[PDB]
Amino acid sequence: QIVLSQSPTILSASPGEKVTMTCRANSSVGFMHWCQQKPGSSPKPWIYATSNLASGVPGRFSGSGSGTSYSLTISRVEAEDAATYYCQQWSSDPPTFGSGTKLEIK
Amino acid sequence: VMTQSHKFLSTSVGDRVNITCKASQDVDTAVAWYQQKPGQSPKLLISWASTRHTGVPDRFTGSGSGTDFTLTISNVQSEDLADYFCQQYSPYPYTFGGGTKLEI
Amino acid sequence: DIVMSQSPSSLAVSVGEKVTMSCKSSQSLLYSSNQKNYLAWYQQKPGQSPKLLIYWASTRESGVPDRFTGSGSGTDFTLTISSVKAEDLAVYYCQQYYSFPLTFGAGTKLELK
Amino acid sequence: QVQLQQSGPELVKPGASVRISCKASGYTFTSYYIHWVKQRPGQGLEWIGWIYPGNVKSIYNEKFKGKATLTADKSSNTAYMQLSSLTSEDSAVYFCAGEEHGNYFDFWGQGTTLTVSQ
Amino acid sequence: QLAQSGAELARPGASVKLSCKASGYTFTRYWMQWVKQRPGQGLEWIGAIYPGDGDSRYTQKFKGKATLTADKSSSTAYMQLSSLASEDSAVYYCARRNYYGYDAFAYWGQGTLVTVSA
Amino acid sequence: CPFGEVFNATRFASVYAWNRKRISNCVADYSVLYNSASFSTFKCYGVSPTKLNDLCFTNVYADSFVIRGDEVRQIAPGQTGKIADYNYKLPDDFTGCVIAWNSNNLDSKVGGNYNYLYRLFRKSNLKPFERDISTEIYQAGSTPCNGVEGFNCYFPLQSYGFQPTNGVGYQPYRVVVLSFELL
Amino acid sequence: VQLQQSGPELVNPGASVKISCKTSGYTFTEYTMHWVKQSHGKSLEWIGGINPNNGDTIYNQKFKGKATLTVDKSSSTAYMELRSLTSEDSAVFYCAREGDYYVSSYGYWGQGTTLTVSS
Ligand SMILES: *[C@@H]1O[C@H](CO)[C@@H](O[C@@H]2O[C@H](CO)[C@@H](O)[C@H](O)[C@H]2NC(C)=O)[C@H](O)[C@H]1NC(C)=O
Ligand SMILES: *[C@@H]1O[C@H](CO)[C@@H](O)[C@H](O)[C@H]1NC(C)=O
Repeated sequence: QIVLSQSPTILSASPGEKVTMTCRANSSVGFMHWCQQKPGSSPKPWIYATSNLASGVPGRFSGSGSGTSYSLTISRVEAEDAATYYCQQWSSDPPTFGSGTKLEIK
Repeated sequence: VMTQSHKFLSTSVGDRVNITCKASQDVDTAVAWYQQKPGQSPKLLISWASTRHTGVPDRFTGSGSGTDFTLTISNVQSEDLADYFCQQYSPYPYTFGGGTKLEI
Repeated sequence: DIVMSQSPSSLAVSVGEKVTMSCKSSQSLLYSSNQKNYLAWYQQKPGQSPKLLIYWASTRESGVPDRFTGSGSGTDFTLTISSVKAEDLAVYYCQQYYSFPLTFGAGTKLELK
Repeated sequence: QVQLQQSGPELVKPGASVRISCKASGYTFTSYYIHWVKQRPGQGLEWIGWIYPGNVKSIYNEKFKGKATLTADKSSNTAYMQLSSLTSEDSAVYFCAGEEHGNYFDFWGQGTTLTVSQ
Repeated sequence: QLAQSGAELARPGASVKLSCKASGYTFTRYWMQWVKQRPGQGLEWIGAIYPGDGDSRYTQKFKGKATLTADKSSSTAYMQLSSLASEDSAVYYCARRNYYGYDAFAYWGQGTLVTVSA
Repeated sequence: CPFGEVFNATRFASVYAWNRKRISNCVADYSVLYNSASFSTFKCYGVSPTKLNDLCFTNVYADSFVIRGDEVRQIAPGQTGKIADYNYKLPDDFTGCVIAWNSNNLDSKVGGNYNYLYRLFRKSNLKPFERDISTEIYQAGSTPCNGVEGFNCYFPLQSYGFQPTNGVGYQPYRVVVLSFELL
Repeated sequence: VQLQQSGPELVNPGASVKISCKTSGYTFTEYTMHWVKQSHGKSLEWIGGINPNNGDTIYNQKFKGKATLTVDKSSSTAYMELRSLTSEDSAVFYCAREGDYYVSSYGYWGQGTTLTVSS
């Protein structure tokens, strides 16, 4: 049993801002992958172990952390990041997704 | 197995030129790069595409990994005008890439 | 199945004559990688337990002195002994051992008088 | 290219069994895992289970043990999901997932959905 | 640290015993590796030997044709062509890897013109 | 300082296709080694294990794999076994340093990992440092077969099984060998 | 190496019989075994084989269900189990080894276990 938690479940972000969204987890876990799901379509692989960017992603996205809490920082928010960000977890237990963050522009 | 980009390659003196080898299957960073002056025998210049060899200037920077390897010769002098090679080291046979001749 | 047969069914040969033995396979038992045939020959008297004396393909085995020789490839194969001795009076089988139904037939020794 | 193309959207009566196809292509089918993901509408994703198609050995979630059974036919490069005893609450969208490196889904699949009809 | 070789002009039916004299290292533990080079069409790998033991390796287009041997006492390695033709008129090198096993061809010998038209 | 992509890498390869990375033109720190002590085995031959940043070599070749815990002793000069005679054999005059630590929270999954293959049967023993990636059929029996994988026709890469609910004898150890050379 | 069978058996029709192939002189788990059936002077068929390392069996299509091959590893003794004998299984049985290297599917044969059907 490993269960995650993404505490900022809805985030507002004006363009040209630095927004950091976090992933809190039960106990310990290793590296923490990420994923992005556009509303109404198949999701896309976004971030590898903590900080590699899946070879098809603009370089604004950068995440880091260690221990139990892992977080993702977008450098400059644009119009294209109107999607939900999920997370897997690389550990011995099977991959249980978190809740998510919805990132809306105001 | 390998393949190459340009069979012939034209540059001026100060220009920067990239030579690319695209491998068909996966080679986990084990290619190497040879130059061959038209008289003598080809010598080793870049191996494990990031790493350079001894006796080689810092001008030659090969880079890339995965299955796309690239050699960026920075400031091609009047000396470094010869063809260039590729390789693979993991599967048998160690089949070479084609030549790619550099010229003015 | 892979079926083989001896076209010489009877020898009828006395002491000291040139003999041949032949078997014809149904399909080719040439392993294309190592370029080896896979046949074998072995002798037995009508009383005792047989014993193998030919290796991978028409080769020899350390044992009885190899006066006999075999040869061939593909489908048609040979086994020849130059002179009949006292230890040559025995029935010889042609065995296929390439494809896994290992079937083999008989080729019978007889004597002339 | 590497792409896991799925079937069409399916609608069945409650109580029936559902077979989901997952045509893998482009990569070596007998080395990468195949996972399965459930997305209820308006909600987050949930894990179902995986089936390593070389040596078939399935693992299921604790809340998905009697409804979902997975088979992986090796020589066709297609995995399968036998969803059984279907009720109205299991009306959602189902993708595939492939992975090698531990839990990181390399190639997801386009959305095929499964719903009940009345 | 350097290889040394010979030269040859031969007949289209004959057989050639080339050479690669090795010097300066332990010939028992490294692999000797032979490549060929036609004028144009890039390089090509032929085969290799382990002069400590005699465990030769080959390529399927070049197995049976070149019968590589080695001799521990004289500190050299021999390749033996067979059924030469107009396509085999090329240049034949020998190369030792840098660190034995799985590495790069760091030491190359001078070319042996083998011209076997007629 | 190129000792930062060798140890803390994402996924090591198998034992049969043991990956190599070349290290050159930078004196390493050797600070995580023999001063962090989170590793299990530091059986380090030749050179002293405490004097590494003072000394300098010609070539620094590193390679890595993942083995079961009962096979961590096989990465050794000449100690025969199952992986040291078909997968990865050190030579008898190897100098360098052998590193090993536990990996169960990264490489194990509930239901087997099934992706850390190891080579079972080969026609002869291995040479020092010779690696083979081919998956050719061993054909232990009399007959040859055309890769059909039948009676006495094996797939030579047996697959490890890795679960977190095991002992210490069955747990993948991330083992990295350091090979150095003087001239 | 020398490879010994058991004595001659006289078996009632439709019975389970165990033929013992006791051997020594070599490590038993290294080479295979085989069993053939010489039907009173014409060695036409083969029953099957069994690898001592893995216990894997493979039988001819002529003898399916009526032939079973089971060999334990510790005693270095082979065993063949014939179930439901009929009037067609009146023959002698040899047990075989596989060469000195993996060169020939037969070699170092045994004596002849003469199994007739005693009605
Ligand atoms: C691999 O990553 C670990 C992560 O913990 C590194 O551990 C370092 O530990 C010391 C302990 O005092 C810390 O001061 C460092 O900040 C940690 N570094 C990092 C990257 O977090 C370990 O050194 C790394 N090893 C390498 C670089 O191979
Ligand atoms: C949190 O993880 C621990 C194991 O470290 C587990 O025992 C516990 O049940 C988990 N929490 C939940 C999901 O209740």
